[PDB]
Amino acid sequence: AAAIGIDLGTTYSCVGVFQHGKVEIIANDQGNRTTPSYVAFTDTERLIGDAAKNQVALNPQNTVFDAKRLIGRKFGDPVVQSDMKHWPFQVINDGDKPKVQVSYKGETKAFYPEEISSMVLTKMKEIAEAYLGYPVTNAVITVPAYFNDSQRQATKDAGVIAGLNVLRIINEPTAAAIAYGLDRTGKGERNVLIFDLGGGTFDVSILTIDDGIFEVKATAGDTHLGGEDFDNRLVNHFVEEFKRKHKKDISQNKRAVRRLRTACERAKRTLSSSTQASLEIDSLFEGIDFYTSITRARFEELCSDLFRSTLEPVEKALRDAKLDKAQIHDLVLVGGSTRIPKVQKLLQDFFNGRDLNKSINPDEAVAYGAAVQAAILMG
Ligand SMILES: Nc1ncnc2c1ncn2[C@@H]1O[C@H](COP(=O)(O)OP(=O)(O)O)[C@@H](O)[C@H]1O
Ligand SMILES: [Mg+2]
Ligand code: NA
Ligand code: NA
Ligand code: NA
Repeated sequence: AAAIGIDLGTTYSCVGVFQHGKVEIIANDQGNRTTPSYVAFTDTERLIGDAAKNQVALNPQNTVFDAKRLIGRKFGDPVVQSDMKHWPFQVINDGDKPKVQVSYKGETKAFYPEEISSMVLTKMKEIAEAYLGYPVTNAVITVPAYFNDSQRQATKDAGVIAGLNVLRIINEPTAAAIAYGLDRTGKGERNVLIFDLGGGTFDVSILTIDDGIFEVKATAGDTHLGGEDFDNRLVNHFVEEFKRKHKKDISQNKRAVRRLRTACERAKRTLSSSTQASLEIDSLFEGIDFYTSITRARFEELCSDLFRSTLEPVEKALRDAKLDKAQIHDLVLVGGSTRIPKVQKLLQDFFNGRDLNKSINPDEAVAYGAAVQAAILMG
């Protein structure tokens, strides 16, 4: 009866299980290997993952996400107060602690972030239970290296609320290191850089691994830099193309903007594999179709600054670790936004044409490690 590895992500989560000497990442019911960290509440049902993200445009007050920015923090924490302005769902104080308040089945109900995160974790558990054919009771769960003790504690609580014994809370970069087998080089000291660009957050972590033992030498990043911000540049481009091509400002209508956001996301992903993408939105604003397109290089210009800003934290982590570019043994790409060729290319130029570790899908890499370490901990 195997234990599972879970990446409980800001924007996407992923579950894996080690079976027969190899890691298996479990696709969700729509066949996706990651699941958005979205919970939605309606008059009749509670929805998690893809089904929850797919109705966001029609249910903004009761469709919850970004729980991981609240988890284990105080309500009066300035990070939470600032984040609250950007969400359409309500956050309330409940003696010092934030809760998310929504309508659900014709009533007002309020939930701690770890309750929200436990619903996400429950989805990940169920998907693994149908894949294996038995109940799952054990898991490793990942968290970012910067998480304080309370953020860890609340995430581990999220696990126990989902009916899991959490075997260990481990750092995301460590799990990605373990993915790539970097704890199983023996008597020998190796320097690893984890470059983690996801949906909401960019984290750079430098690790030193000695006899398979892990030391964190530096972390740096930007908790508000990720895939969504690139989506948002695409939105603003297409908003303005709409104001030229049909003479109307859609920026005020939340539904339009949020459906456009979704189409931009899909178009972004297509641009990692093709040099151009089409955007086809039936009845975007006041009956009017929006059909258009954009090149990769045009996308790259729109994001120029954001992509180039991923380098300042790499440099910073290297100074804080007191190493140079050259003394990194392994460069590991993690996070779904590292699929973007310009991001990969900038990093390569900066590390003097070094070949990059991407054999493991970067959006799965954390869960990959998590699953290996889960199985190790079961014995
Ligand atoms: N092929 C792709 N090209 C560009 N971005 C991608 C691709 N696939 C996924 N992404 C982006 O990666 C982000 C998801 O990152 P992921 O690492 O899976 O979750 P998290 O960052 O929350 O841990 C989203 O912004 C998503 O749009
Ligand atoms: Mg991640
Ligand atoms: Na993730
Ligand atoms: Na990230
Ligand atoms: Na992220």
